[PDB]
Amino acid sequence: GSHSLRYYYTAVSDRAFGLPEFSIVGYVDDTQSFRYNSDNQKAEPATQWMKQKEGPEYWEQQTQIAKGSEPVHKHDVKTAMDRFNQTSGTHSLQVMYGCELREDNSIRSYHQYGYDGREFIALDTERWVYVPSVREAQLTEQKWNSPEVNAPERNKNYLQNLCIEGLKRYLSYGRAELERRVHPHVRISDHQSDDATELRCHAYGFYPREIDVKWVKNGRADVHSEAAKEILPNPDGSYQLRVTAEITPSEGDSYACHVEHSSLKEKLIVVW
Amino acid sequence: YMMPRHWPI
Amino acid sequence: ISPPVVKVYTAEPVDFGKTNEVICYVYNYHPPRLEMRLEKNGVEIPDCKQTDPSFQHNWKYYTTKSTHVHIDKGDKVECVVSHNGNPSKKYRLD
Repeated sequence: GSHSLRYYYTAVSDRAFGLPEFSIVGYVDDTQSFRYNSDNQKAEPATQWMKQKEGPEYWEQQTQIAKGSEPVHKHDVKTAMDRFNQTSGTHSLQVMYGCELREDNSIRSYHQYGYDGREFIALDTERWVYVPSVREAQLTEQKWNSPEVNAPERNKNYLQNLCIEGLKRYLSYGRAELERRVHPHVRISDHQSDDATELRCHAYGFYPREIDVKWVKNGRADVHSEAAKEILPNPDGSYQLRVTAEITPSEGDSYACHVEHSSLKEKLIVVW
Repeated sequence: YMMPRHWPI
Repeated sequence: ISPPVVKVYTAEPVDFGKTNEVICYVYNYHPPRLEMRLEKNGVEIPDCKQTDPSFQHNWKYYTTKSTHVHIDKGDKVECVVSHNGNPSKKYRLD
């Protein structure tokens, strides 16, 4: 139904292997789309369908926004530590924002800072003022909310415009590939024996991410057995799920795996 | 497009 | 601190005799410092390839690493993962 553009910033006080001090990825609704990091400071597409769609103009525009947000964030991680009295240690700061387009003309948005795995400070969407989660984000709350800075009215003008303008535009470019239904192969197996039997029900290769797979005995829902919905991703669009069921105490009789996915009608697979 | 910069915290 | 949840698997079902898209997906960890590698009988995998660590609305990072590797019967495939600089932990494919 709805579609979302959204950006994720991660900034750290000391780098490590794999991590640059600062880096960005932006999702367009499920696909990873944009990328930037502080080693070789450049904004890149991250998916074929963003390649060769916007000119050199754009991108250098984007690389400059990113090269500007980088130092103010390395700075903020050192400031945050100070409000908490920390001198040693590695520390992280995380930023999230995004717009959601939906329904008819409905717009929704969010913008939040997180210092370590804890929410620090965040924007109320109808009131349009930043509300801290913590004492230490009171001094931030006041700088930003003040008349002279007025960050609520600035980000409001981005969240209600540029973000959606850019969303609408990127949805266009990835139109052919974002709705694109691809549907599940399914491969039942049943590990081992002894008294009762295991029964794995492997579905794979599908898009979108959402599915439902039960084990049905004749015409009644079977049993839990562990994990629950662990829909795993593949390194394309595709997704994957496996449901297990400890069964036959001894009686037998016609088990079956009921898949229910957005490319279908029903789909039902029999025993062995 | 991504958000301009933001103030230092 | 939030320890990682490691899942290690094949794109398609496992088929001995041929190559396989070996995957391991690590998520729900914080902080983001994370080493990670696939091996086969101890021999590290000559193929590499890793998606970017992002994070969820809970602030907890995830990432994957994939490889095409040939698999016979027997031979263990393993995904070794380390979070902070803590000793590596080994996770077998099935």
